[PDB]
Amino acid sequence: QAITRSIADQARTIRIPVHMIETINKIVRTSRQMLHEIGREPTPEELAEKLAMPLEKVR
DNA sequence: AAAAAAAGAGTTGACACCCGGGCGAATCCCTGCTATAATGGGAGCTGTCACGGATGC
Repeated sequence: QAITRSIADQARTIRIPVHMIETINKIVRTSRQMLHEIGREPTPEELAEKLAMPLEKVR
């Protein structure tokens, strides 16, 4: 926890909250999984319904 | 020879409105807490000299 909580604050070079970075990681993971087990590339339209988030937020 | 008014000023009410300041509500950032066992690290030159200087017995 100490190594992961501090790596996302100083190494990023810009102020990025923890929830933002965790959402980015989850989105990247789900996008990679969908691109690997669904088709050629996951579109941002279906990423909102897959994660149950608004389109303006995922965009 | 005389003698009053469209403008020119001056206001007086009458809206049209346009950001400001609150009331909300909806939502960001921080911080800590997770209980099987985790126990010393990965590049990098190394195919230029030559000078001019800094350590050692």
